[PDB]
Amino acid sequence: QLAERRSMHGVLVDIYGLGVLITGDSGVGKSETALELVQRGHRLIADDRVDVYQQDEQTIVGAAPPILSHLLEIRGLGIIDVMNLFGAGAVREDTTISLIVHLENWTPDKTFDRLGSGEQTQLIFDVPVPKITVPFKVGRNLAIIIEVAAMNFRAKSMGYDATKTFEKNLNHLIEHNEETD
Amino acid sequence: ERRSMHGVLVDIYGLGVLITGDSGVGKSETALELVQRGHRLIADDRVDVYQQDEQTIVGAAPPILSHLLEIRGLGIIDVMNLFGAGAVREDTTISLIVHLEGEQTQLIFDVPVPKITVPFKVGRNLAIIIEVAAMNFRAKSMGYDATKTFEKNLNHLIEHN
Amino acid sequence: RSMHGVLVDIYGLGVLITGDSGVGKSETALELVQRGHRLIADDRVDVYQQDEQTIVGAAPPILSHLLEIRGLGIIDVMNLFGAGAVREDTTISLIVHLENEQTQLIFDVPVPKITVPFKVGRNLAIIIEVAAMNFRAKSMGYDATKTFEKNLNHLIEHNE
Amino acid sequence: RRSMHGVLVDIYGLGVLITGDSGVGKSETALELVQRGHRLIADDRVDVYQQDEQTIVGAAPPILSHLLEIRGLGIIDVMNLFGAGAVREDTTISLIVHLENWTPGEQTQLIFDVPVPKITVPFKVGRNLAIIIEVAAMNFRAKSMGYDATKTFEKNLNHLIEHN
Amino acid sequence: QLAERRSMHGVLVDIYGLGVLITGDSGVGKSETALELVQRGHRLIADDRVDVYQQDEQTIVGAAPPILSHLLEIRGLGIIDVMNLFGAGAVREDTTISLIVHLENWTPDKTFDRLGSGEQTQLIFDVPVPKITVPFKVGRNLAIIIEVAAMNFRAKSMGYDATKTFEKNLNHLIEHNEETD
Amino acid sequence: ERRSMHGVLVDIYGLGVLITGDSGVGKSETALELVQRGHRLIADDRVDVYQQDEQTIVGAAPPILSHLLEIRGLGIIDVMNLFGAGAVREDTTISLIVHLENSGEQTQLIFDVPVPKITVPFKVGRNLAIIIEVAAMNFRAKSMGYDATKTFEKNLNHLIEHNE
Repeated sequence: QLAERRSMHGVLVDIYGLGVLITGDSGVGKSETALELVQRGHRLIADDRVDVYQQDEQTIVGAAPPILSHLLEIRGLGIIDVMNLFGAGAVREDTTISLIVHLENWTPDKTFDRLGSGEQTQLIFDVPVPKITVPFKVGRNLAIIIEVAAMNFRAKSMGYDATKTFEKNLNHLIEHNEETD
Repeated sequence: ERRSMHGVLVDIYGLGVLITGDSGVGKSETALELVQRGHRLIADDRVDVYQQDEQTIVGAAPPILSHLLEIRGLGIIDVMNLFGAGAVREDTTISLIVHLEGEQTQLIFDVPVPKITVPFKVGRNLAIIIEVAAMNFRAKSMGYDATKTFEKNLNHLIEHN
Repeated sequence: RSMHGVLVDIYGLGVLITGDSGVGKSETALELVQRGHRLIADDRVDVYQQDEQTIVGAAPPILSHLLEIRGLGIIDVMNLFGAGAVREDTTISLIVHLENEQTQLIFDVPVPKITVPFKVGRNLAIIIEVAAMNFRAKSMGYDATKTFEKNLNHLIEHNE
Repeated sequence: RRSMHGVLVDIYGLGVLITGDSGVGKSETALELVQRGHRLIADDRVDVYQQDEQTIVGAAPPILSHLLEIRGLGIIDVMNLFGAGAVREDTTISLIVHLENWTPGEQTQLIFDVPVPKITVPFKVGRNLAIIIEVAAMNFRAKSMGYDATKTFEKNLNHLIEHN
Repeated sequence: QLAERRSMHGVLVDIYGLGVLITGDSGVGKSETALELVQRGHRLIADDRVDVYQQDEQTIVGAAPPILSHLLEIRGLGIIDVMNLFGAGAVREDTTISLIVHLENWTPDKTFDRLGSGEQTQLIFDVPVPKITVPFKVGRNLAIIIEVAAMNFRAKSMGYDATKTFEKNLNHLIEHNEETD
Repeated sequence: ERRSMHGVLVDIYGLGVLITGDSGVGKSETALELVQRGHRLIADDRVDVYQQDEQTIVGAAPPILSHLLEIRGLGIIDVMNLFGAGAVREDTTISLIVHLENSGEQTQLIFDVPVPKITVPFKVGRNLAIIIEVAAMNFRAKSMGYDATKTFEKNLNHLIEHNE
């Protein structure tokens, strides 16, 4: 059942069951982050280069190109076999891709999403995949930002919206605020 | 496109596994053991299963009794609520059936889904068993197992000397 | 009164982290919840005296256990991490003022305080955890500073 | 300002008094909780007293401090084995949890006047009490914050029947 | 280093750096316990059979018999390769053996060590190896008993001895209990 | 006969690793990360070492300094006191040197034991705990016949030949 496979530059991981594709300029360290994510119990699908294909009108599947399966490159140290170092519960052949966390250089040209309200999207072979964009700032904990992006995406999809919750009690809060006397 | 099975549907390391078979106050309590260890509950007690590919079952959460389990002594708990979003999931494909108290199959909608029957006795750390069941199924499908390791060993013994 | 900064329960000890701008207090709090600790409140923490010795901090009746992460938006901690991650209140015991001995009166009460310089690629989560652990150690006997110094002092007194 | 029997721990910040039979093995559950990030206050001999009309407090006796005995290993010093995250001098008790060898509506117990919510749990042979007690504690804080789950399931089941 | 090798029936793990040899009977669950232990960050050296050898007069090294290297048997489902399931951080080719934790069926005929006073010992090639005997009671958490045994054993080695601390306050404490009227 | 070296001696997954070459960062801060992640401290700052046989070096803790760390901001902390017995070790053979600098496969003699060494190109951002962890894990894997060049070869042959 083998359809077309385009190719994408990033890191595909599976965080709490969600396929999350990390993209970015180098000098951020997508893959250092990959590794820290596998220390924390998540699954590596592909490093650096990721095969994707369409499967439904609303579903993409990502995988590593067979040749690179299980392989991870640490600019510096060398190349490792993640399965050998971390075992089978650390790697997966594929996942659907629910979310792109695009890693962006913190320049104060333009701005970022401060409510979680934005709904940016990135088209991959017909499917618009939900995307988000976090500032990079040398020694942010990125693993954790990605972990939270993932958790918060599943929450919203399930009807727990934090953004909405806060728009909803903005007035009550302002009312309690001003009462600073 | 619908159906219903008795069991627990967990996502262990990204792999969907269906635990069938009551007793030991198992299942519920075990679904729990699994969540505090970082895995995901899809559905306790009753699971709605349908069919994707010609070899893919998907299991889903009911839109009602959704991510709840019941523990005798404290009642009904809400997993999402107590554990947060990393503990609950909605979907997975079903890759392995782990049936409580060799290697087998069990078809549901003419999909021969891999199955394994664990001979159970009373003390048992079941969480770790299911965990290891899952890892090994993922290891097997990638070319690895005890018997290849054991032959590597026999070979090193016979020869390097 | 009511105060700015992040209130966490780190291994049971209420610590007020009162760091600067940039270097996000909030990601720090996030990592602390991830590590098993509790958010009481981020910004606008409601503190109010109780004993001439002890000091409480609690969460506003509204929009408690919310947090803003740049890029991610508004996140709900109880939601994302479940119930072992939030707590309605705690007696504050130590304030960690991030940077980039000492004290701080709140309702006049003297509250112990510490300052970490922070530096290019420093994990605050861990330093803050350690400050808290060490506080409870100092507070229970066990000095380490004072012990090192005596052991050093007698080390110097030795010679031949 | 009296004294009591049971294990006092701070589980994710909630003071929980563990009371239980003998063979249910309290101290060892104490130890498991310690290993999972929680604090021992006192194992047996907990010094409890009142604070306010509502609030009970439990503290470590000046001397047993963070010692406990494990059958076969003898006397172990919690702070010494696990370090400073594993012990605490005092906590408000919020919930008593009573383990049970015995096996056949909500509960309560009295300290210094105060009614103290009590939960009882049957130890079925081979169950994990660390996990159960953790969950009880988290669930007690969910309830206490408005999220019932029991009341919501019932209310959701109701409108379901009506949906005919 | 090619010295004499005896064979012992048990489970050699490295807990927190210390080699511990777990002995006992069938039904105590030596190897399921092994597995929990490796879930928890420890390292398996040998399941079921352990090669031991003397190395100096206070030191014993244990290893897996090469043919059984990395292998572990779970009566539940067969035999697994622990390196493949758990990665390199989970296995180790050898360790010195500091401590024997012998698992005993709880039968009411023997009293058990209630202080950490006892200083039992088991001889292995002339080396008297320290040893502790814990009761098994199906459903108990052996993983943690063993971990605490390890930790307590290093604590005592280093001068922290909960038993002496207790003795030296036996009286202060007793004074304080009657001080409850 | 004992010598003595500058660095941090840690036990990571049972492998003795010596981190040399203070990236101003604070190897003592990195030793810190490692103990909160489950590994063991033998000695910070200065480490006493000795030979044990050709091909084997041991690494021990001085009887004074002894499981202490200085963290700039809070001062001197006792690792055994704050973290407990699982966080510290009296000695350990040294199998690997990791040199933090602010193909390779290098060596470094200590008493005429060539001791495997690895240098890390370091820029500021680096999670170093994870790098050291990974180094440790990989040295072990390598010692056992696994590489990544072998993995890459396996993959190459799978792709060339279309399955197995």
